[PDB]
Amino acid sequence: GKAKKKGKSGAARNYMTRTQAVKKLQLSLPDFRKLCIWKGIYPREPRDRRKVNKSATASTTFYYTKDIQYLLHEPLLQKFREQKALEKKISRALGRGDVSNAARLERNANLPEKTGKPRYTLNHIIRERYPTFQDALRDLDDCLSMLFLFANLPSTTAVPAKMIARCERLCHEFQHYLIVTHSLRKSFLSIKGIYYQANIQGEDILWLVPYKFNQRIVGDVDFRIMGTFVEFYMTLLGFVNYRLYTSIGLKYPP
Amino acid sequence: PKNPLLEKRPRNFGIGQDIQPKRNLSRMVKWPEYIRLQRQKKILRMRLKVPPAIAQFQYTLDKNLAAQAFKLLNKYRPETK
Amino acid sequence: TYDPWAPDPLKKPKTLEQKPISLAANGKSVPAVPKPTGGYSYNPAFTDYQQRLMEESEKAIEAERKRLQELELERQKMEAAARSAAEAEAAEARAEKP
Amino acid sequence: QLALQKIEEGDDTVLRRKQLGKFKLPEKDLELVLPDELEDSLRRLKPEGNLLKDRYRSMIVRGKLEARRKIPFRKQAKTKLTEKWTFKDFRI
Amino acid sequence: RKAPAKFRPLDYAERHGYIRGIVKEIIHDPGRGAPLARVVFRSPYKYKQITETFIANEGMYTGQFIYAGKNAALTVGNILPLSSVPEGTVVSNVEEKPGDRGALGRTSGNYVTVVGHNPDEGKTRIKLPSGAKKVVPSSSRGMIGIVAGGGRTDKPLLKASRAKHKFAVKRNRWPKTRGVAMNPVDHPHGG
Amino acid sequence: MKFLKTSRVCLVTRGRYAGKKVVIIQPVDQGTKSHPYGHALVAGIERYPSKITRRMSKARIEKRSKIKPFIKVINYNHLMPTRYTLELEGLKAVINADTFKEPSQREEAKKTVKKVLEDRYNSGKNRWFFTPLRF
Amino acid sequence: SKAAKGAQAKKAAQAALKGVHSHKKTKVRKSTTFHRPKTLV
Repeated sequence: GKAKKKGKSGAARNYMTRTQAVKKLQLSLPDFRKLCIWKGIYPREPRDRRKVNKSATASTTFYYTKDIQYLLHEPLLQKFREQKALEKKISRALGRGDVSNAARLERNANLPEKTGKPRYTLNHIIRERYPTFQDALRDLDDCLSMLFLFANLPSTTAVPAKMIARCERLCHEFQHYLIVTHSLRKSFLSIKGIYYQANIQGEDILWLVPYKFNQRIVGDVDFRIMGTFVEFYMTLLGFVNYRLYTSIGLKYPP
Repeated sequence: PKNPLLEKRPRNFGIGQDIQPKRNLSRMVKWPEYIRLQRQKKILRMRLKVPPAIAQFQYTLDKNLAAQAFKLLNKYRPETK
Repeated sequence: TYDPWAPDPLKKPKTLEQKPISLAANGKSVPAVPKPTGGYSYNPAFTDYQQRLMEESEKAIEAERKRLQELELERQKMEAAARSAAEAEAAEARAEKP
Repeated sequence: QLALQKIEEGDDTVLRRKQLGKFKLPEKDLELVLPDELEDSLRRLKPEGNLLKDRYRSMIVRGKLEARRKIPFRKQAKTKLTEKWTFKDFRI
Repeated sequence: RKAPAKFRPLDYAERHGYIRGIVKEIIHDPGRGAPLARVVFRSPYKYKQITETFIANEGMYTGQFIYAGKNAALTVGNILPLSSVPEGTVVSNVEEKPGDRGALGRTSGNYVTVVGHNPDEGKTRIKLPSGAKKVVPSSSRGMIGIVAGGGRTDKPLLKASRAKHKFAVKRNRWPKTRGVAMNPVDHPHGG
Repeated sequence: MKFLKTSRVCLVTRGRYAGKKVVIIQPVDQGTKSHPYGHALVAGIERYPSKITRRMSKARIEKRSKIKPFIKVINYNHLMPTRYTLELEGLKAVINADTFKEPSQREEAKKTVKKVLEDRYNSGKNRWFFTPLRF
Repeated sequence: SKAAKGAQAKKAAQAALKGVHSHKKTKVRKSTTFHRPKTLV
């Protein structure tokens, strides 16, 4: 029938750049990166990037159009907008001099510096990302390495001190479960740290713990997106610890 | 030592020589009608002769006396909900 | 409490089910925490430590050889450029029925 | 012959030539105790490497995020300073 | 007809210096007895070129550089403000007011003579093709020379077909029936 | 006086290399059997080096400083001589009449011309020869 | 100079009676065209 036009099908429909994804989701760049990390939206590579965008370079990041469509329905977008509006209300109250109203509105913010928990709740995201507890046990390697690393770090704006204490609390609860179930199998002392290998429900779990010294935070890493990873992993480890304690018939939290 | 391959290419912005640079044209921006209306309203109120009953309101308290008045009145704010 | 594992797109896309890109040369998925070898111990076996030392020694040797080679190439390039510049200065000098 | 030439876990140390992000990931720092620095006790151990950098490199290599560089200074908005009308019209 | 025969808008370059344009085409305009000139100028603010349409003066040719502005030379085809020209020169497409891109002396063979200057209030006295005397602002622009195509009306039309072909593109009424040839219901001269 | 001599810089006006700048290696005023007219054997630049800014890296600078040369037999009527000169003894007798009869000799001559021209460009001298003509 | 002394006195009086926030930022606009801002949809 009617002749098709060039660039209206194929890789152009299949991919979009990070700029187009941000403009489509109507988010800021930190919120977009945070949501992509939390929901597991991974960078992709077209066969020819010119067929997607003529101004693309080697540093251009591409994502799936269907992945951005899935991100359009995430309930955390309205949480982000509600928190922005609440911060505007707090600023208005402080500017007018209503300190009691400002404190009452700040109580609704659920700040990590006050609660020790992430600012946004990722309970539905945990179930979306891990369909099975076996998948959770398989990702516990990365989760445990990240949390045992961050349990010994100084307080920052991205990861506050109460959040670090919560990380240490979750790590200690997991260690207590391993002690009471005798699930620990192997240990190793490398030049980098202490490796532990346990066996929880038939899954071999290996993770690395730093030696208790002063850990150096260098500028070659992205510490804020690392903190987003830490928030996701503590949300995972809380549910994992609850399921393990309930399975062995113990009261959680201890 | 600097690279000998580097060169200077000055642009002469005289009449009929080069393309003019992007300058601050904010004095000549075609503003929206509401911005133009409020600015012209302020300008017209300056240009016309104001009767004393309205012109007396342009004489206000200074910063120090306004701050002292607000410092006294902030202890007597009305009851909150 | 809350226990997991016990129009909105309630299903996830196959694009989301696709596996992420691996930067490994062979293309397989890198483990999150790879299993350490005996040569990474703080008090390692003599054979493992010697093997690691020889590998790093030959890597350092070839890296230093490559660095010296490229430094010599840069030196030859700038010497040729200086010789051509002296050539140009000298040239300007004696220029001035079927 | 064309048939024969058509017929003929991941490793962190060796990576593909193409980059994922603004730059290709550099080679890892040397994690090895030199023979002049060996110690006979766990107390005098010298821990090597950076575990935060290791986790960040693991994220980039496994492809959860791309490699980007830090921006220490962002461009400011191009603005012009002008005096307020009340401060212009102040007279004493 | 594609574009109206107008000058460039009065801008900084014409007000303070000059700008050079190149004559690409000299074309016939239907309905007009005078040829038009396509002249391409440079945009001082962007990369793209700007094409204008002037009334061609006699002697202009393709590939010629013309100059428009205050400091432009006194040469046929150059567009100058009337304050920059001496007395006795003839100009074309004279602006009634500075910035209307030309209003006076536009038909073929016609021109406007600069009678005199009054620099005290910046006025210029000019003589129109009808013999009228006018006073214009001295910053009004005019193209030096005489409009090309003069002597067009010296040739008899000689044929109703040639009159018809002339007036069909000019949309003027043709043929013209007389009022005395009409009925009294149609014309006051009817009967 | 004659100006179509050795080390004369000319502009090519016809052919695939039209608009390029060449240096005369050998003027043949009397002509040959293959070319019964006044002609010249020239070496020139097909791809000029790209511009270098102060914030480029060294690898990008050495990538953009490359020069693609060519060698040519060209008629005098297809050359526009310039007042500039480019004297190089590295290009002295780099090509002869028999050079163009074998493809390998043309490649070797082009390699020699590339090396000499890249050295002269890296010297920073004769900037007009390595600047492309805009038309 | 006397003008400099007078200007210093006027600046001090202005700071005493009005404050120190005497200046404001205005945007630099390279174009004379104003566009409607892009808001959340």
